[PDB]
Amino acid sequence: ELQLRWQEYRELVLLLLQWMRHHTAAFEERFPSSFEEIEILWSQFLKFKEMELPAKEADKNRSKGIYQSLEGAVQAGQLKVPPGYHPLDVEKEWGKLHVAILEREKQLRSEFERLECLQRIVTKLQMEAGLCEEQLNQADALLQSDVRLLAAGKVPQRAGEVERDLDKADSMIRLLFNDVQTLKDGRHPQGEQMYRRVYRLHKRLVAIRTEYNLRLK
Repeated sequence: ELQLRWQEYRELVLLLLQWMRHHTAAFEERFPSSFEEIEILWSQFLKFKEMELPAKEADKNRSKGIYQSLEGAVQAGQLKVPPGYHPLDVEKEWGKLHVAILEREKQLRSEFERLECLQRIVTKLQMEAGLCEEQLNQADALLQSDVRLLAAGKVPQRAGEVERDLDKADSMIRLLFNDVQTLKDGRHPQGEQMYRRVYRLHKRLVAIRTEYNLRLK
């Protein structure tokens, strides 16, 4: 009877408190590097929030109801509640879990918009790199027409333009290195890859500038 409600309540509150503690910690811990990852995190999150959380809400409120039946005995002294076993301590710990659910929903959305932001930059960077590469091709080809003029004892006619092209490619390469640092910071998983393709653009630039300095300067 009394001993039975009491056992139901303690059993019920013991597990409840463990499941709350477990899940509040679980959250306090997990940053996706991909959309693939975030999809899984969000699915596990919605599963918990929609499938699991409502069962435990039912258990919580059930335990409350069981407690008011026992309340005559608690106040009378016959039953004593272990610290943190009162409906009011279940509630505190439930409030916390609830806050941790809201934070995590916030973080997941913010991570998703971060990934979307890092992808705009990847497109930008890749777009700018093909342009930069074209700009290197234009400078390198102006150079050879000048170098082939010289081999037939004729003067360079585009020296001013080649120098311009390299100044432009140099500006582009510095934009690219910055895009890369913005990815690195954003913890894009390939920040270091993208750095090397830009680094390769820089070496092309240093090789073409060098040759222009010896040959036309």
